[PDB]
Amino acid sequence: PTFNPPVPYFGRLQGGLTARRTIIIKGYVPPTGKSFAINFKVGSSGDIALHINPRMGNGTVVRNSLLNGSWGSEEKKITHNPFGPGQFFDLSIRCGLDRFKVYANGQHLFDFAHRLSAFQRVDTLEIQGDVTLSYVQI
Ligand SMILES: CC(=O)N[C@H]1[C@H](O[C@H]2[C@@H](O)[C@@H](CO)O[C@@H](O[C@H]3[C@H](O)[C@@H](O)[C@H](O)O[C@@H]3CO)[C@@H]2O)O[C@H](CO)[C@@H](O[C@@H]2O[C@H](CO)[C@H](O)[C@H](O)[C@H]2O)[C@@H]1O
Repeated sequence: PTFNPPVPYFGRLQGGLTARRTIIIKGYVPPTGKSFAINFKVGSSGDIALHINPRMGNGTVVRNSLLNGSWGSEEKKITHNPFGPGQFFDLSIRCGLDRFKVYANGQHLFDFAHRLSAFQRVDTLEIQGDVTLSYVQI
């Protein structure tokens, strides 16, 4: 469902991940949270075009890919951390031709260059771990 979906979340993106398709995720990080993940998955393989992994221990926003069975190299640079324990966040994820563009609370968070060139393979949005979702629009 769109409002208050429980975690873990499993959303079927109908007709694949489309260029210009925007995902909105509004949620809350618990005081006790250590980690949660948002994966843009291809179901057949289990490959992940984009794994976004906020980790509260170090306050990192980890981005990586799981392609051909292997983890790529991690991208971590941010200008802000919207995922502090006990915080609400509003994430807007846009799938561009060349990159994902992610904004948190209307402020740019990161861009992630496509590693899976064929982004249309992605038909699975997965959100899992220590996060409470108020709203997910796919
Ligand atoms: C053990 C574990 O946590 N496994 C998770 C897995 O996480 C890995 C992922 O976050 C990558 C991204 O780069 O980092 C891995 O940690 C690395 C450190 O970041 C790095 O500094 C160090 O040098 O090396 C570490 C090891 O590689 C981290 O382990 O993430 C995947 C994707 O979400 C998880 O798979 C999913 O698991 C859920 C249940 O939790 C479901 O079973 C799903 O089917 C599956 O996609 C995995 O559990």
